[PDB]
Amino acid sequence: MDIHRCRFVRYPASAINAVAFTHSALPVVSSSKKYLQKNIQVRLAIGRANGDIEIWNPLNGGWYQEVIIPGGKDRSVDGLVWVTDPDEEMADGKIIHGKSRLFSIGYTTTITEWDLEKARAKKHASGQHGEIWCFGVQPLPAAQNRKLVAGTVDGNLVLYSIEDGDLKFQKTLTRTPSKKTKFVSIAFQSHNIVIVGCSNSTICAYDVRTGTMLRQMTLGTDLTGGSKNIIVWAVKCLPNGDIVSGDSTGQVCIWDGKTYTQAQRIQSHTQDVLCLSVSADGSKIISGGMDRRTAVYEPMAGQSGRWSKVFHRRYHQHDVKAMASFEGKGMSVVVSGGSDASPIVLPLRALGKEFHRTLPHLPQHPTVLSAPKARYILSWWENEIRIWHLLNSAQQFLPLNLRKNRKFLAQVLIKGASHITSASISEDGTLLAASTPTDVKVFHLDPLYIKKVNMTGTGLGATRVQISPDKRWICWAEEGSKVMISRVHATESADGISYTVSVPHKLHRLRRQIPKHILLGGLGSYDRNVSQIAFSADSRMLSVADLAGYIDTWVLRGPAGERWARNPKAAMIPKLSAAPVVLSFSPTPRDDGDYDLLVVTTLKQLLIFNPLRGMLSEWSRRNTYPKLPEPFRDTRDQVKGIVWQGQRAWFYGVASLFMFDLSQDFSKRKRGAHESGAGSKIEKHSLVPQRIRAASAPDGTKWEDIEMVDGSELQRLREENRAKWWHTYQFRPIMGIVPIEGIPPLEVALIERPLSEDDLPERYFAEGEWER
Amino acid sequence: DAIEVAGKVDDVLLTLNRLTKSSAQIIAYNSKMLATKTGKLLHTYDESPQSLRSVAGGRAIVAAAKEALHIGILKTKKLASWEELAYRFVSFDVPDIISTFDIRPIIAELQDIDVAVGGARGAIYVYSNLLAHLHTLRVGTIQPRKYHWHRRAVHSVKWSGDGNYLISGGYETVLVLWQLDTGRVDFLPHLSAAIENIVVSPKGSAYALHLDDNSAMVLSTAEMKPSMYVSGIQSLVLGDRPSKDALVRRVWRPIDEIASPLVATISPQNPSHMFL
Amino acid sequence: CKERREIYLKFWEVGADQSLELVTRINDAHYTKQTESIFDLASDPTSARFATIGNDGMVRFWSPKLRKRDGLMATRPDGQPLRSWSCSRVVPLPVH
Amino acid sequence: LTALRHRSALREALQGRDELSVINILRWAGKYVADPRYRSICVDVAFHLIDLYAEHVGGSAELATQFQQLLAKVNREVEKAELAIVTGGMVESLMMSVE
Amino acid sequence: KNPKDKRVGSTAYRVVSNGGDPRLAPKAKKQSLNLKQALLRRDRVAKPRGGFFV
Amino acid sequence: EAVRLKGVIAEAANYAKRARRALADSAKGKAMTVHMSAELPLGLKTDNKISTERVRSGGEIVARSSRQIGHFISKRRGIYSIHRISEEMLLGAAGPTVVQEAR
RNA sequence: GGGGGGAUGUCCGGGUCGCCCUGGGCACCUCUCCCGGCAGCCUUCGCGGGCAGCCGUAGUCCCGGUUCAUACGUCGCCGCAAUCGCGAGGGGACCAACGGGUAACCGUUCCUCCAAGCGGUCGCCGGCGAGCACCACCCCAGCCCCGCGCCGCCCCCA
Repeated sequence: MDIHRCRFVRYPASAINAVAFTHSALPVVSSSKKYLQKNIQVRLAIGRANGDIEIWNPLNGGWYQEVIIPGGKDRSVDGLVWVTDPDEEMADGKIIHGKSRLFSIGYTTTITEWDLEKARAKKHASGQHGEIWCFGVQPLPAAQNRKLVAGTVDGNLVLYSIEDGDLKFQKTLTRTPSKKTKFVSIAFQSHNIVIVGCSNSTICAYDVRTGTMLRQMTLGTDLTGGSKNIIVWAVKCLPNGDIVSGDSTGQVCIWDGKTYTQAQRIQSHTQDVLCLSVSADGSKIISGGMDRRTAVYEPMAGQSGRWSKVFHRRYHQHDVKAMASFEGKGMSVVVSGGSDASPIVLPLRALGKEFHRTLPHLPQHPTVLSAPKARYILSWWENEIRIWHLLNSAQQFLPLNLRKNRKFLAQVLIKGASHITSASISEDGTLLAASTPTDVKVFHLDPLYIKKVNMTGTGLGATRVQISPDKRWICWAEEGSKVMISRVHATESADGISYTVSVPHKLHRLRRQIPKHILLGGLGSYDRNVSQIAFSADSRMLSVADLAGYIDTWVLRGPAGERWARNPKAAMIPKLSAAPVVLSFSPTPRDDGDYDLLVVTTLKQLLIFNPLRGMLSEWSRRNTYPKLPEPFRDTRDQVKGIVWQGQRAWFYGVASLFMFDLSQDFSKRKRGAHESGAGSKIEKHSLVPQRIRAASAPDGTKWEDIEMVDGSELQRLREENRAKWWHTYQFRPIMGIVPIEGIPPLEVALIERPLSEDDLPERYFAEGEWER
Repeated sequence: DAIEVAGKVDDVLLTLNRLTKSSAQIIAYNSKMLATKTGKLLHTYDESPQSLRSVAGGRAIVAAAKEALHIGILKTKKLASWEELAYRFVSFDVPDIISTFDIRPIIAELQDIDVAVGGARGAIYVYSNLLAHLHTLRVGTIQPRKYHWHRRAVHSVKWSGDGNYLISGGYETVLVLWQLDTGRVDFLPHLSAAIENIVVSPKGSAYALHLDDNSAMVLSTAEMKPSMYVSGIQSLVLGDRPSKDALVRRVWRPIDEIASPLVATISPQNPSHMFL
Repeated sequence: CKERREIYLKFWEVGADQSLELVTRINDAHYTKQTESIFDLASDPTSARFATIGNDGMVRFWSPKLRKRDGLMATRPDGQPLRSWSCSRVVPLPVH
Repeated sequence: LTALRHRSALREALQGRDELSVINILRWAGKYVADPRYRSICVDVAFHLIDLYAEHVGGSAELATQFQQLLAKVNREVEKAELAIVTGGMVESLMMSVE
Repeated sequence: KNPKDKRVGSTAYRVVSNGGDPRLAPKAKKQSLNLKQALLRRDRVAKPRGGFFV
Repeated sequence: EAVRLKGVIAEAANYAKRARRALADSAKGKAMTVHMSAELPLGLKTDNKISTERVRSGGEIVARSSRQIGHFISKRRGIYSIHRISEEMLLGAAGPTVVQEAR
């Protein structure tokens, strides 16, 4: 197996600015009502300064990146708030969880709410003012009258109305007196009582209902640097009503909230606070400061409200721009996303007691592709699609010539201002396709000369796209859920080959069986958007797989009488336990004419289908999930891609690397542990005492360890019907691995993205707070 | 310790005596128990035992193991008889080697304690609500606050005065006053040598500094001119306690060694004066 | 490091309040192709004279004269002259 | 500089330099290698420079000049070092004729 | 971009335009963003970006 | 002139020694950067192997992690290379053969 | 590192010619004990001693890929006494080195004389003014920066 280590791709990381959990806490239940709290869809949104918003599942410590909505050039995001209704109870006592709406901004005078099914901008709304900087929705105390409150540059609190799928500027509450009073932070003390933190060192407590100014809190001069007027950067309110406010001298103020004044001034960071977060019972305060620092707060026991800075840490590489809490269903975390593009999850209730976890900054979809016949490697971001050629083998080089071995071949631009979702290529690379959520464009290429092959029928734009191996069929995922296909016809002439696309022919997915309270509650029909699309090696059977784990397959009925029919065994093909993170045909043909469909879901669930039979392969009948090797089973790396060999399937997440000889069968991170959702327990260096021993028998001999707390016949038949696997961690930040040609020998492109201080945005220091 | 035997308080002595190198045991004594040379064995613990001290009255004691703390609550109330001196002892690992510690009581009773450990790692952990963390099988989470200044070994952490302030003296020649109600730290930075030992006066008014180069100065608090000075011969010493900072295998390792005669002379025209 | 050593000789006047005041530093009191590590020093019990022996092989005799460049006398503000010591005599030593 | 050698830190002070800075430090050290009142410190810091930045001189020719110009002055400094001791013997050796 | 206005000098003739923000997202005010970055780095200065480079 | 050449050759010799060391570990597979061509790189620097120990604050020493070691290895990987894996490595027997670009 | 072995791949005499070997070249894995450091436990007041010890090299579930830095006490003007420097500008030497041009030579750096003026340091039994306030508040202009409209020029096609 030959490997090319490729760093030279400059995939741009961007600053996370916003982090929004759907819910923050759920009311606790016992294990007997786990089935009650089971179907509550819990998602986590994160927004990036290239206007990227993305939807993640925490997935019980799983952290699967599911959906990416790209935003165009000179478009970004700053604030993010989910809007979750309380649960509706049906006429039979059945429950309907809240339809969750998701709202963001664009550094503008413009709010926009995001539809998640069609996976683009549902709505916009704009009251006339300066630029909206901070916003949140009124909490519950009416039941259906809930409203946005947005603070902006010039001052005027605007009040926006969201009732029954609406988003409209209701009115202006008030504006501040002066013109230099800029608003930066907003949070709600109670139902009617809003708190804004604002530019001239002030914290205004307004009553919203009348719209009056209940009290003006005030802060003093920043006596470290100049620029007198301190800037409250972030405010929240504790669940028992006091107010906490991170500022520009890095202090953290404890305002008694009954009379709206101070009781404590804690010095936390060196540079300025950037975000606060709180436990939902009101017991853990997390401070995040521009000196790439996170600090952690618990009350000084005893006298009232004297909080304390238990400890701090330097977590990220660049500073922590936003962080948000969540606590429930056996999971108690807080996510800090910063400018170094790396969301880190922290264990809220296990802090100092459990290791944090860095997610990959890279998209879960691998975003790299290649034509091995053409030996053309490529990737894409915002609008530029870049292609390199390798021109050469490896064994030829088996040094001085590697510089010319790699080659910046092409970099193509896209008209308009959309950002590119996905792209598909022919195996010889002559044919290219680009999927924006407004348009899809085809490109013919010649060893170079390009031409823009034109698409008809579309104009609404797509998230996924796949070119058939025979280069006859083009299938896209448009509006996420609506997969369409067209034939492409290759017409040869004396100048060469050209290509014409037919009308896009819509094919229809299957009406599954889902309860209507499930269809209404949560996010709604969100999961329907197809995650992945896989052609057969002969392009004779296509399959799709959505976020719900439903898989839908189609066969090709030839006679142009070629037309794709629904596979009748698609009814037999069942829906998974979790999200199908990879799905591909084996290129190796069967002996019965069936295909073999490799499937992995994010719970490290490995399997393979005989789709024409609508049932599993017999090797999959043999090998079960616990039969998997533990290096596969305990990695917590969401497995990013497979590559194929003859009898082997190599797997790569972000970090690790695997291979499996699928012909054969099979014979540290503890498994019995019950944790909060980030990583595995500390073994050496923690501030908590891990062993505490009591002693009776004053001669010391007797001790006590005081604890710390607040298919037998199936495998019989599976063996009555009757290794080579390998793993490593030694390639850490892999964005993408794609095979290339020139148990068979194969070359491959490994492509990594180490994070460099050259890549991240620059640091900033004054004379005072110079680091070490 | 002063403690009531029947209605008569007196001084019990509390020693920590080894039985191996790796372990020791604390034995308490009356005057007359000393006279008969027999003592009450209270707790034998078993990690290279460093220290013991004792709280107001005799309600509790503390002993210092390498990674760990041994805290002793007396069992009964009021100490009716001399023989019912039994202490329910619990132990627990401090995250770093215990260089020193100092207690503070929470009050005719003792309602809780908060005890501060200081470690050669360069850290100062404080423990906040001990008696009710430990009096009640299962107990809740505990977590020291971590206060980190020095790079070298903290020689001595003491609770202050009120109990508002935490003062500290280290190798790096600088006495820190941790604010402990805010986050801040205000400090007397330039001493002639390592701050080796401090104690807080009866009232909060004076500090005593045993400066590691064999001297002592008494300060008043917040005026910081030394109202009192006493120095010694300042020479090179084969020191009995080996070190405070040589516990964790520092890059240059401290060895108590002497490599040269101590260069010195006597003065003609003033024979009372020696230069060294 | 043996090459880059610094060896200073520092001449001090005694303040009878037990104070020390400089009169003269010498930067290379025993020189050969490198600065020579100095072995020892001694005091003439009769007169103000100091004595040095070092790694070069030479013994140097130092004596206090007066800083006086061309007859005028350089004085501290009270008028007291800036006395300065100097290598009065130089002797090489027989080696066998 | 002599303090930043007294405390051993001259390494750490030097290592965080860029191209233009390196050039300026180089031209300075070249400017003052001559005066034997401080040639010790001049040559030591030049040693650290060569040790710490001699890798990218193939990338940047302008410092290579100053690198050469550093060499160039020193080339004329051993001669002054010798030409002294050439006459260095002469002045000492008259002193043995006078007796 | 948008066509600029043609004034007769007395009046103005321009073309309406909203074909820019179709269903994607609104474009930001570059001014407002730089304002935010100013308020972040009020006075303070950047360190050298990377390393040994022209 | 003898002094001149004593200098230049003592340089060359010590460089050659560290270079022999470096090529020994590179053949071993410790995946540092060694020079290929018949000409001296200007900076005679032989990128040393990582000491298994580290100097924390304040002056203390502990063991490096395997993990931080792998971090520094990631640092020392160049821009582009080939990393041929053998069947014996896949068997868990042998080690890799790597060729990095001449940096 | 050494001393050694077992095994990998290799040429030159080679051998019935094959297992490879001896003679020369060897590089590796594995075993061995002596080198260097580490840690525990028993021992003894200590010194020492014993015990079974790891590591000297590479890539991880996550993850120490962390933790960590020295006060206030009062600011400004000018002066002296010692002590050291920069130089505007005017000049020389053309030594060197670099980049061009064969070279002629140019250009840059380097060296150096004199100098208008100018700084810094230690000590002053120098003086001389004020010590929130270089701040609170509002207004008005201004610089730096950044956002957009308008021109000016220049484009090209026309």
